[PDB]
Amino acid sequence: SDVVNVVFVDRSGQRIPVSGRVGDNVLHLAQRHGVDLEGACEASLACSTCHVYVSEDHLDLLPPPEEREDDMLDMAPLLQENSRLGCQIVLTPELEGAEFTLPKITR
Ligand code: FES
Repeated sequence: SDVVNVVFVDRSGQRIPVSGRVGDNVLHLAQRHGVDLEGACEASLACSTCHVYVSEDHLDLLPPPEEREDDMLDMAPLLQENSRLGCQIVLTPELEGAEFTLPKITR
């Protein structure tokens, strides 16, 4: 299959299951499904508005962050060990069941 199921957890705590596809950008997918994850810099590693928390079980299956991602995340409110920039995440079968939680506050 090319299907990759994920769940967005919105800022109110509502879980929003989404049937994505391999190769989908997590930011763009969220926006297609009415999830208020905004990407101020249009996926150019120059903001942190796309900040999400990734389920711990899937965090180590993602590409290691670029130094610019670390720089942007360091500026983000409510940073966690499992924080990533959503625009840097592309769906693969390894992210089946991954949960992307929107932080309460954005920069
Ligand atoms: S949209 Fe700006 S870094 Fe992700």
